[PDB]
This record gives sequence, structure tokens and C-alpha cells, in this order.
Amino acid sequence: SIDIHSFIATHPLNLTCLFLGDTNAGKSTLLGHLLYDLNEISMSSMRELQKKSSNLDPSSSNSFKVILDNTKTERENGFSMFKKVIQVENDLLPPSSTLTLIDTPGSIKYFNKETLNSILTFDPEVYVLVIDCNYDSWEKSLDGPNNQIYEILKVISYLNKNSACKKHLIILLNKADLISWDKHRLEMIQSELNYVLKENFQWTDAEFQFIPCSGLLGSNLNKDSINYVPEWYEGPTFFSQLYLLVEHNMNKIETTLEEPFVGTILQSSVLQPIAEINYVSLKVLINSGYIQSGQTIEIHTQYEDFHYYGIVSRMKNSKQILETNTKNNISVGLNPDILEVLVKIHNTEDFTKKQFHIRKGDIIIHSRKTNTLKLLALRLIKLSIQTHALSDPVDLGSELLLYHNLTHNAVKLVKILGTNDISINPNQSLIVEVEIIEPDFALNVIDSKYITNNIVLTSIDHKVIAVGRIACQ
Ligand SMILES: Nc1nc2c(ncn2[C@@H]2O[C@H](COP(=O)(O)OP(=O)(O)OP(=O)(O)O)[C@@H](O)[C@H]2O)c(=O)[nH]1
Ligand SMILES: [Mg+2]
Ligand code: NA
Repeated sequence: SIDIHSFIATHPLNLTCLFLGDTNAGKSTLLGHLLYDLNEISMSSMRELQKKSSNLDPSSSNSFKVILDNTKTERENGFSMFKKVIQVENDLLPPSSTLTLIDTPGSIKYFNKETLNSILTFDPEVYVLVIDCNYDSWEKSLDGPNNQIYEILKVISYLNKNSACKKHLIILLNKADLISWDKHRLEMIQSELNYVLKENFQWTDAEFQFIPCSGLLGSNLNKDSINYVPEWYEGPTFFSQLYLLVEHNMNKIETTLEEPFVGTILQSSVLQPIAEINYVSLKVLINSGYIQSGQTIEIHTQYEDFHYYGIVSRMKNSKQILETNTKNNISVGLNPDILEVLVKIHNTEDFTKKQFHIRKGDIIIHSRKTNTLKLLALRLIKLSIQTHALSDPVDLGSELLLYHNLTHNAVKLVKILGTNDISINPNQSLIVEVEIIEPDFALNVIDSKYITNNIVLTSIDHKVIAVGRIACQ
């Protein structure tokens, strides 16, 4: 009836680029300007955005960043608070491809809320580290070994050890206009980062590159001296490098048919009013495999016990910052599509007394109705971690935060396997056990060769201690 095989063959190959950096770096601005350069923002829509920007703080706002800072609360505050996911598909990209651009907040409060988890949730092929090269800003942004830029590097430099894939880091030396493309300054900043990346974080030349730019003026983003690229610069533009990365990503082995279906619930809303049969609208990021309408699924909550059996009523494209068609129904969802998935669930019990609570970070899988997918609910969690630079050792009984997929939970360090050591130390590779502190909470873990289960351990103050993976066995 339906050719599952054919749908996968006509599915464009996606590349995901994740933008990272401190607040005020210019991530939202640059990324808004990029979208404009790719003709994803109409002239009419643009003029409306300048008007909005006129009514806001002229110290914080411009017409490009308001494209990404599109919530009422972010516009009044003047900085990003929520991660944005934009999928681009047009004739400026390689054929049969999509470019996913992800914005993340830099302000430390919302960085700790969303950004670290975005790295683990969306599993980007490319990191884009945006840096403010304006005078005094750069010097202020590297205070000690735990500055916010190094905290980013303490994660992305060490994820997915043993490779099978290689890292791709683009460092955007931004706001070059505010320094009139000071050659010796840009070279200095580049020299400094190059050393740290190589000596402290073990990056190799092929894995990264520097690109000077101005996200506001659009200098060197794509294709009498302002909005100019100086004569001495002979490197590539930002988008040219993005293009190549998407293109080289084309030659990637696609194992979708083999993969089991796994999806992460990014957002959930129960249609009102509630009834004997209820309909839940889920925003789902597909982690692996595929899902088609009419199939039976299982929703597993972070609330330790709850599990819901339901049927996929319909699926739609998720609402995006760019204009898309959310009216039409989709037959098939594929890794890494983000879809609206309407789930039909029949209440076993009285529907008024007991109402289900489906939260972000919960997973959805195909129903194991009565090769079956192994699913674990863990309170005591074994972790295969590796440390590097550590200011202070981490003793047993320490309280930590465990980042996994879209969730972060307080845990207690309860055991260090294979040794009588009483603490985690610098530059080690350990097997460790942590315990969920929160009552009636359990971490959902899928044991499969097609799921990474990367994690990050931080202190309560959100200082990265180690990177690792859930050890299921
Ligand atoms: N002169 C100049 N200013 C820029 C440039 N890019 C961004 N800005 C300004 O820098 C400020 C911060 O820009 P944002 O786009 O909000 O940077 P951000 O990294 O997204 O900030 P967060 O969302 O808080 O992480 C804004 O007031 C912009 O007008 C640039 O290329 N040149
Ligand atoms: Mg922003
Ligand atoms: Na900002």
C-alpha cells in the first residue's frame, strides 16, 4: 500500500549546524542575516521586522536578530532565551539536501537550561562557535579555566571519543567591523584559540577552521571601506564552508531501515477539554528509525512508572520561524525530522481523576504489543566517563548534574568502579555510578547500537567535570 522504501530514497540528506557562544556574541544577528542572504526572508517581511526593532531597545535590537528572537519575552528582554531550530531547503544548497541551523542562548542562566542539552539532543555534525572580537570584549571573555567559552569546549571537544566520525568546528571571529578588520588583532585572537584547541582540547587542524565576519553587516557570510572584506584575507566565506560540509555529508551511510523507531518529545499539549479518549499533540524529534501515521506507539514518561499506549492519528510539519506548510499531513517521519504528531490515547481509568503528564525529554517508540527494543528506566546509573583538566577532584557523595539527551538531573556520586579511589581525578577514564536524587524520577535509556546515550557531568554550579556515555551493560 505504502512504499516505505521509496520515501526514504526521496528524503533529502540533512546537516545540522549548532551555533554556540557567550551572550552578545552575535549568534542571533548573524544567523538572521544568513537566512536573509539565502532568500528565506521576503523584502516585505523584512520591513516589518525593522519596525518591530525600532520599538525595542536600540542598544540590543536589530532587524536580523528579531527573526530568531521572535517571542514577546525575548524581544522585551533583548536576548535569546529559547533554542531555535530552522530547517532550510532551497536551490542555494546542494541538491537533495537540507541545512538545519540551530540558535542557542548565551546568557548563562538560559545557557545552562537549554544549550548543553541542545548539543546532546540534536547531535549536530557541525559546531559554530561565535566570538565577539570587539575591543575589551574578547579580553573579558576568558576569565580563568572555567570561562563560558571553555565550558563549551569541555563538552564538544570530547563527545564521541574513538571517532567513526570526525568533528567539524567553525570558529566565527565576529563583529570584525567594530575593529575595522584589525589584522594583528584577528591574528592574535585566532592564534590564541588555535593553541588552546590543539594543546588543551586536542583538536586537529582538519577538524576546525577560523572565519572572520560581521553578522550585522553580513561581511564574509556569503559570496570606501565598510562592509568590505580586506585585501589580505584570502580565506573562504562562512556559507561556502557550510555548503561544502553539506555536500561532503551526502556520502553518508543511511541505515534507517535497520534502525528502531525512537523519538524525543520536544513539546506536549493535551487537546481540551479532556475526555474518555484524548488527543495529545506532540512535537517530536526523531532520533532513529521511522514512524508512519496509523501506527501504535508507546510514550514513556520521566515519572518513573507511567507508560501510554496510543495510535498516531496524524502527522504535520512542525511550525518553524520560516514560513512552512503545516496544513498538509505527512505519511512518514524520518531521522532527524521534527514533526507534530497527534496521538490518540484511550483512557483505562476515570479520565477526570487521573490525567497523564507528558513532559519534554520523554521518549516515544513503536508499541511492543502483545528483536524487541530494549528500554531501561534507571535510578542507579552506570557511566563510562573520561575526565581531562580538573581544578579540584570530585569526591564520593558529591552532588552533580547529569545531562542526557534533553534532560538534566541532580545525581549523587555513589561509586567509582575498578578502584578503591575516593575521588574522580584529572585525565582519567573511569566507570562510575551515579544515583538520581529526585524521588519518583527515572532516566529513560534505550539500549541499542543505534543510540549514542552521550552524557555530560557537571557540578551544581554547572562546571563541566566529565563527558561520557550511559553504560547499559
Ligand atoms: N557592530 C556589530 N554589532 C553586532 C554584530 N552582530 C551582533 N551585533 C550586536 O551585538 C548585540 C548582540 O547581538 P545578538 O544577536 O543578540 O548576539 P547573541 O549571541 O545571540 O546574544 P545571546 O542571544 O544573548 O546569546 C546586538 O545589539 C547586535 O546589534 C556585528 O557583526 N557587528
Ligand atoms: Mg541570541
Ligand atoms: Na544578546
